[PDB]
Amino acid sequence: KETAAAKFERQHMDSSTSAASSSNYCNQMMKSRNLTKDRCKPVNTFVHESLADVQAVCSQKNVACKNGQTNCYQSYSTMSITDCRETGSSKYPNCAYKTTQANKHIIVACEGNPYVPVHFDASV
Ligand SMILES: [Pt+2]
Ligand SMILES: [Pt+2]
Repeated sequence: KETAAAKFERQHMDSSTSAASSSNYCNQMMKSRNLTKDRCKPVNTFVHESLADVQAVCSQKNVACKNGQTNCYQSYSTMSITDCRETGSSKYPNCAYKTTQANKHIIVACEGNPYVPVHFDASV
């Protein structure tokens, strides 16, 4: 069974390259991370920093999470991210995404030991 920390890395970490070039990054990435298997996951963000940099967010700016828990943290620095958002015409099993590159702060929920990200809350 996938741990919460492992799911976070599968959904949100893309440390291999510093950006999204291809307009088909999201279609490709959403597929290879298993986020088009059963349904089209509508919105998902990928972070293009090192896992060490992202795990360090858990010792940065403590903030509330969207759900009201207080184990969220905002990255002090901006980070390279890609936003994947399903198109208006996307219908499973042919999932379609627009790919948008951005440099923004991330907000993640952290938990467990080691104390690492388990949810992507938002980018700011
Ligand atoms: Pt800022
Ligand atoms: Pt959770």
